[PDB]
Amino acid sequence: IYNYNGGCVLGMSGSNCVAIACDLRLGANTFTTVSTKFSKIFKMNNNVYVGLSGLATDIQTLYEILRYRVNLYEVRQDAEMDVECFANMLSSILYSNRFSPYFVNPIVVGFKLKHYKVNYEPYLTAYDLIGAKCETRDFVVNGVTSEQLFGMCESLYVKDQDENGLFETISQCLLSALDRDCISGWGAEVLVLTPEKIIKKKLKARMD
Amino acid sequence: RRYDSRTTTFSPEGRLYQVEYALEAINNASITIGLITKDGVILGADKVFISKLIDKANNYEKIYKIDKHIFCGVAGLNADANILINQSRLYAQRYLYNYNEVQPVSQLVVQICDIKQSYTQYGGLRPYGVSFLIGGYDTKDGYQLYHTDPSGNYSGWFATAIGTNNLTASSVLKQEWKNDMTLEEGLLLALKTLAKSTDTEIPKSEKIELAYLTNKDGEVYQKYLTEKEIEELIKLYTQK
Amino acid sequence: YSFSLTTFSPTGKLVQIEYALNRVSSSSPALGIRAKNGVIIATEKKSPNELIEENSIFKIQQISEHIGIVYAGMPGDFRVLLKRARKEAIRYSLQYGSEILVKELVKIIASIVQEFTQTGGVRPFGLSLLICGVDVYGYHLYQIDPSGCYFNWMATCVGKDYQNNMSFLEKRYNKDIEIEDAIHTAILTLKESYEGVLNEKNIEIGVAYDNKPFKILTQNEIKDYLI
Amino acid sequence: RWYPYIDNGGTVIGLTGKDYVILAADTRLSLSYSIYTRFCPKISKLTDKCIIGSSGMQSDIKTLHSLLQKKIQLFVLEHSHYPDIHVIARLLCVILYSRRFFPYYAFNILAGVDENNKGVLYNYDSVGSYCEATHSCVGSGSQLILPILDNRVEQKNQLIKNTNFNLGDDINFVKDAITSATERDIYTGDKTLIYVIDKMGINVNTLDLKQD
Amino acid sequence: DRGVNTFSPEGRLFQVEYALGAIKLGSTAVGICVNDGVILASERRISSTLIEKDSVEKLLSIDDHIGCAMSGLMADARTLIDYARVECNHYKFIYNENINIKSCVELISELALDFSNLIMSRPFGVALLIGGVDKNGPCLWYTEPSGTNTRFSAASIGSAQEGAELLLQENYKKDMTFEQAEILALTVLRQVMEDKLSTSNVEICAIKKSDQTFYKYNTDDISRIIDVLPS
Amino acid sequence: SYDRAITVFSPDGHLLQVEHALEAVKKGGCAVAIKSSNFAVLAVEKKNIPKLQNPKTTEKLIKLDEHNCLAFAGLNADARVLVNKTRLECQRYYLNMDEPAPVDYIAKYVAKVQQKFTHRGGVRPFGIATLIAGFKNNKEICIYQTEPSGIYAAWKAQAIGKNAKIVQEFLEKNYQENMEQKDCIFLALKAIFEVVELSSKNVEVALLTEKDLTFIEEQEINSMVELIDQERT
Amino acid sequence: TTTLAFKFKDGIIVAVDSRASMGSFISSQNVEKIIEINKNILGTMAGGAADCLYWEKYLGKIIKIYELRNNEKISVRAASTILSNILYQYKGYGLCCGIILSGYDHTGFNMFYVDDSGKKVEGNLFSCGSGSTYAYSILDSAYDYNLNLDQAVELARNAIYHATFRDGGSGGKVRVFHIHKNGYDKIIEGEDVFDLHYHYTNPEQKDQYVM
Amino acid sequence: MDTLIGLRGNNFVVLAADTYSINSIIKLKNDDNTKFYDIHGNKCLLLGGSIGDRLQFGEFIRKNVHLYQYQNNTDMFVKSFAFFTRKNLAYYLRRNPFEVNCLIAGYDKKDGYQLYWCDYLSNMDSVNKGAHGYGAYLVSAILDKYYHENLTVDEALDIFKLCFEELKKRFLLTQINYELRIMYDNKVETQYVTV
Amino acid sequence: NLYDTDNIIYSPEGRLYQVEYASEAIKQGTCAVAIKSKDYVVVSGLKKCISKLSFPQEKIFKIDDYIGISMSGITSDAKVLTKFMQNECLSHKFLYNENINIESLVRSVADKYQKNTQKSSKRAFGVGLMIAAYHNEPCIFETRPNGSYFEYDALSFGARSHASKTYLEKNLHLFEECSLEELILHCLKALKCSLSSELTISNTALAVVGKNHPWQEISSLQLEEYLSKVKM
Repeated sequence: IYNYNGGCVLGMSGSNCVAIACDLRLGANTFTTVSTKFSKIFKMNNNVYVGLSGLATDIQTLYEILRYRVNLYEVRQDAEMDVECFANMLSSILYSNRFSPYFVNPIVVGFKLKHYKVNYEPYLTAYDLIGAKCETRDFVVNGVTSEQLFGMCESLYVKDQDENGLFETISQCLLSALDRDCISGWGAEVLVLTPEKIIKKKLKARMD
Repeated sequence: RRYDSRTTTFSPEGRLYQVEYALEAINNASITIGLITKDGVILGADKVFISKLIDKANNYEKIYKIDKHIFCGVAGLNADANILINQSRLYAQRYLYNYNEVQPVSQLVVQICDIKQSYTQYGGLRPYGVSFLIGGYDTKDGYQLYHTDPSGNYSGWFATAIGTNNLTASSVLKQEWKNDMTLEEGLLLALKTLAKSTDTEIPKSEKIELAYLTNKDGEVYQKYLTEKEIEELIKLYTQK
Repeated sequence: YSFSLTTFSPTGKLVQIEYALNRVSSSSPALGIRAKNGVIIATEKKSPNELIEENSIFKIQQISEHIGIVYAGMPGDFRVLLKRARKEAIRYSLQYGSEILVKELVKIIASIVQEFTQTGGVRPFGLSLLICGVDVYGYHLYQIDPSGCYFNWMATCVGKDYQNNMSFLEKRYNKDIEIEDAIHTAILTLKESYEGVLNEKNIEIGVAYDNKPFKILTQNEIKDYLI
Repeated sequence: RWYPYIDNGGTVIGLTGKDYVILAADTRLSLSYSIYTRFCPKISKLTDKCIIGSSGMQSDIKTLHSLLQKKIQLFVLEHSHYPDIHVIARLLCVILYSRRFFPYYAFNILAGVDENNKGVLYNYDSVGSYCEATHSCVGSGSQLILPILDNRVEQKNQLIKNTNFNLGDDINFVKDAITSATERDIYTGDKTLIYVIDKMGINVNTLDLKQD
Repeated sequence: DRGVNTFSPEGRLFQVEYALGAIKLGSTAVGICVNDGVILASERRISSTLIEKDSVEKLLSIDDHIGCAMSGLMADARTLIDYARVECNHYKFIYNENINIKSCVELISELALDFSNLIMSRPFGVALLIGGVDKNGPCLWYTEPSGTNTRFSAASIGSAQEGAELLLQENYKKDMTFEQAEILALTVLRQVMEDKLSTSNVEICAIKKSDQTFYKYNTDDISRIIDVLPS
Repeated sequence: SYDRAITVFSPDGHLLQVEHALEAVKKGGCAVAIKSSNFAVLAVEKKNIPKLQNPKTTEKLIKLDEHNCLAFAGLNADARVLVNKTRLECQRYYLNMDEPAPVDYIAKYVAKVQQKFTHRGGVRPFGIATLIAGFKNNKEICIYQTEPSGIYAAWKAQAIGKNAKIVQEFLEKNYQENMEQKDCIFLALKAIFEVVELSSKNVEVALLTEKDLTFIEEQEINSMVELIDQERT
Repeated sequence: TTTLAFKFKDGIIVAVDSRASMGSFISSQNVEKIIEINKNILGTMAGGAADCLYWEKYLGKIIKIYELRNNEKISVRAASTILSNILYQYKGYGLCCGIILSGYDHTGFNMFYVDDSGKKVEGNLFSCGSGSTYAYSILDSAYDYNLNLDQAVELARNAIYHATFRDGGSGGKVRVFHIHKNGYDKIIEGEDVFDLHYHYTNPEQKDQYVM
Repeated sequence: MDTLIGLRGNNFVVLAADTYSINSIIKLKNDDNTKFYDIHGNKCLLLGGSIGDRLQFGEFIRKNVHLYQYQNNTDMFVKSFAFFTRKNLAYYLRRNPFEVNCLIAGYDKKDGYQLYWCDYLSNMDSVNKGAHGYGAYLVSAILDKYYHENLTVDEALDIFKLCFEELKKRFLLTQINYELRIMYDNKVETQYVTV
Repeated sequence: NLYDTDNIIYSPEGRLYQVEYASEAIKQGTCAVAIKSKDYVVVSGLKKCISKLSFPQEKIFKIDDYIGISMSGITSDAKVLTKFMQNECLSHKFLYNENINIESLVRSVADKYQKNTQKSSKRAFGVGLMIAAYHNEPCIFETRPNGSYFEYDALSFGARSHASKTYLEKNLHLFEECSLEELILHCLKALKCSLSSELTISNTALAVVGKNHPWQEISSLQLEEYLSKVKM
């Protein structure tokens, strides 16, 4: 079921810098690519992002539900949502449909805010289709190319790093992972978010 | 049956006797103002003073936000206002979920007035005793400003005032308001109206609140003026 | 068979809500203070005869690990509202996996009170709640009302002769007051309002001490503070 | 994993004349290969000038006949006039189609005499389709018997032709047909009931068949 | 002061009595039955001249073989007519034959009394004349808010119904021919009516035994009948 | 209350709630409608506070369907909810029948719903009087009028609202059949101004044809009002 | 099982057989597959006999309701839409009704095809049932607008004959009705196909006809 | 089974669909009109699949959009139209599957000319061109080869002619007649082509 | 005084005024009379005629073979009760293939009366029924607006029932062991006494139900013969 509209999402952490990358393919019947702009990463808050992979309709439905809930909470509280709260609500939403679930495997990436000045701590996590949250504190992968991404990140991860090194490592890992998958690829997009600014770039990937 | 209150039932002249009482209660609340300018829409208001121990920081009791492009002011019962504000937020977010686009203000005011009318007609429950001044911005029509009431009656306005002494505030607005106005000039006019309606020659920075919404840089955003900002504004006003 | 027993009168005034406020104004007083590094809710329980056990009746409760609450009115309404607030906090935590924010809880309780004063076949609550707490956004002290409208305070009182107690509390209060000084001021205000002689088992106090769990003073600690 | 359908077997035949109708039916109730009892009538009298016969599940046909009789009684009570055969036919069609997804396992023949003294005979199916005819047969022996009736009445594939038919000849032909069905079928039965509806009321007679 | 279904000291429901009082006003209508068929006629109280005169109809058809004439609250009358025609067509679907007039009147009365629980909310306040033909013959019935329906030989409803029925009893006689019934009905309607009788001032309908089909007389038939009425 | 009769017969046989709703209708703004040949004219008054109110907000005259059009007088919120109900019914009819809803059907439906809200417990009568203009299924123009009691009637020219009797009396002595568009608009403006202060901001007239509902331009209304004012004096 | 209909200068022609089968055995040889839904609308039967008959009569009842209420004759389009909606409500339940609704309304002569899956289609020539293909082939090969009524009825009868000839499920009698402005007429109420074959293909009764 | 083609470019949009009504092994009509649904304003919805399913869904969506436009006195935006259609299709998929493929197209004063693909599972996404049905396999590649920025309507029609010729020559089900809907310059034009 | 506004309020003396008003409505109706003997039960009634152009309204009714009832009071409530009883009898015969026990049916209708009397927002039936039947023995039953029923030897309803009751009590001993014809004659005597201004085949209803005698109204000719016999 996941082969239909395959996808890949990845995320890495560094020193006061985080990165999330995704593939840009939307296919049909597995072996027929239809569009090359379907982006799996959606901005949910100024410092919270969610990368969803799986059935496209399920992705869109879940994104809309999350946007509704997050906007409601933010308006009611008149303050930005925390990554902890977003992750917990995502787990609850995923479990709410344990039977007849959403065929999507999302990952949450962003900054945890430590007030006292203020501090930004990278936050990453990956989920199952039921909401099986599992914190990892380092690279997170999700999609049909999970195995290749796991291998690449294990071989290439360098612990904390400068944002340039983080971008290089994540881009190389994603490009290597996609090149070994047939139902995923067709361009890649990378986001590097840091407290000061956010950079979005698109790679010159193998578009065939 | 013997204890029935006769809520949804026409009066011998067709007024229901309950909307009228709710409106007369509205007239006793503190005054709220509304202006539309070339740079944004303003909803200056007047804070009712309960004591000197209220938390001055934040604690906005008259102006609220329904969405990134919609924000309104209350002129009646606070509890009814809060429940209706909640309903407004749910309605706006439900529309965004359905159509993947921000809801035009007219739809929101229509839905709010629909729920108020439903409470005014069906059942035997008393009507909501609150009247808003919903203002916002959207691409279809641009800056707008409306005015509801307990009967679900709504109408557009360029500049208006509700609550106690709304007559004098409206007179001042009609005397001074102009078609094309700067945001700062609109703030000055709002301060003048609040001062005149309150019967105070010089408004007190601790007795009023102001806010405005503008589509700066193509991204609509609201600003709620703070104590220092309102102090500077009143300094400018007295300067002129 | 389900109609509104509370209705607008000429000029409105929601007479039932006025009567609920009158009910509140005749009950035992209770006050609260927001200090520099903590919040306090104190109240006075009428001198009980030798039969009552103060350990069985409590006017100070805790909703969460950081939020405390006191009331002044009908005990049964207080109990039901307290249970509903606990359930609300639990269901919030089940979703967001964190302690419920004070403002959110105040909003839910106010909405419930509003619905009760609107729905037909029922009558308004006859109490005036007082919720204090600590969260990421500092300290908070809110006051609910039978009308269902909440206020954000830093030092307040409710119940009998609340005007004079409020004036006294305002006379001696500062934004930078220490927690111990706030406890002393609360004791002094309660003693002034009592019109008698106070002692252990005659007052109840709860405090949110910085980043520490909300704690209800035992009789020994209150006695030590009294000296 | 239980199938709520069993064929109790049997045969019902119906023939019409100018101003009379004959309806014959077996009187054997049976199971897969054994016989419950030697007497269980399948023809139920609906009105003074209308009867119904059925083949299939015994319980289903009994319930259907009882329900139709109740409906007819309620109709006559509420409208003060006995329903016509056409009205009864349409009512039975509606009743049958009501259970379109759990249909009765009952094949029905409705015989009667219209208000103009015409023998009318409606044949149905298990779901509700019904069509008027001048001769019909339902049950196990339907296939064995229908060709004989077609040859006798319709008389196609013939050149001499002979249409002179009366009540006695029709009754004798019906008896011969039912006897032949009993000879060449095993679910047919052993004793048969013959109802004759005429302008002057109705009559019922009995005939004895083989027991095998 | 009291519920809809409170008994009076004399045993009469207040709401039903008030509905009976209300139905006493409106356009006058008359109806007659004879061995050939049934005829109904209405006053046709036309308002200002700006009305089309086609929308305002006092003679509808419950079914092909049933006609009716109402009085009182028009909206409730239309609701009753809709329910009656729905039930008549339901009967036709369930039974190939056409519904008898008596059964239709029974259903109408049952709906009218539904307001008492034993959904609607109060008595309808409508009085109806239902005329038609079935195998049992041609007949007409009268229905009132109280629920008690009664067969009639020659009846009248609406304002001035007292004079109309007085004239009917003074003149109506059995064995009357259809033309005689038509002239009698139109004469009575003219007598009770306030304005001068004209083609557009009245409306008539009739059901025949031979046709058994509802037929509403048009302008030509009305004028033809008018010419022959006695002066 | 909830599910319990609120409108009941009085001792004289009158539904006092319906009469009070009619009285409330009589308190609302005025409206006029004319028809001729294959087009109709709808006019409604207007009352706004100068320099403050936004005229675009008022929607006293509305379009229900591709061809149908409606005007109303009475409580505005009731008008809006009833209009939404009517539009939903229009689309339901167009679903179930695959043809645009004819004017007669929609007038009957409005009458039915107004009657229903008058004969059910726990709900009070709709305090609005409406008039619809449209084309029949046989491509014929017709206008109907509906009142709070639920009784509806087709008219050739009719006015509702304050002093509707005076405007009706004026129309009864001036209406003509198959008039021209300019003459129809002139008559509509005259009828509405018979009871309404004379100014171009107190009327928003429109013309309905098979093509679509067209709002008359403000300059034309100004010229017409100036002309009728000159004729009056 | 075969029903046929087409549209020509003088209105519409409808034709049907009369066979009814319970599998390999024919239950009845004479049935009515044309129902007068309205005074000016007819509808044929194909597939499930009970479902088709019951739903045709239900549609007739609804049409009577609407006509009486609104005081205007309904159009074939509205009836087709109603039938399609009600059939679609029972999608996936086993209904196997295939209908052709033909009639005259204020818009003119109309003909629609409806299915158990809510398949509403508009045209001027239709045929359904097991013998539909043969009827289509015989029509298209010789069908033409603006031909006299006699030629139309002859063509319809020939098409029905040929459909019955090569179909086990089609046979019995040929019924041909004509729909015009004022109602309809039964040009051929019932015609045994026996003499029809022995008149068309094998006019001389000598030796078996070989095909 | 039902071939749909769509090509969007600067200041023009084009939709194409074969005109056939298949029942069993025969064609009910050669001029099927159940595939195109024009919404009031500048909006078109092209459906492919079972005749009844597409009829129901298209009527539902079109009449709901008309209801919205009449109630709110405005014109629904193209993006709002497309996403409302996607949401409804997904909802019914979850309860009562609608085996229908969707091609939404339109013009908006805000986003310009735009087109949207949609699979029978509601796998909707914005696209510059696309196809539906088995015939898609034989046209998509061609659309890639001859499409280029700054295209003109005439070149789009030439590409569509090439696609039609390809379907006629190589596609199992030889499709000959096609119907074209061209949206441009605030005009919607209908054409019929036979290869 | 002020305790008659609702049917759920007991007056200071302990009486339900709404139910009493329902009984008053029952009494205000037309007349009727029922008698029984060793065999056969005879029911008679006056069909009310409102005008010379109105056929008299039906009075007696048949619920099932061997079971018939007579009405006094509100006609709509009578129709509702008759429909209920007919449905009950038909359902019992359908699902048990035997005649319903009369007493059980009377209990069911009385329970319906009681249920309508108990709950507020509902009114008590203002109609009285006179059930007559032969379930292996002649039986006459009476039912009242309050849940209550009784079994009689001779019964009368409303109108000027005083005269009919006096005549019945004056001749009760002779009813038992009396022929059917004489029973019908006595019933006609009782009705004529109630009339207090003549009996005709049009304005009088008569019925008999007894052993081997399903409920059947007396034909016009037989009724006229009986009327002539009583007249002389």
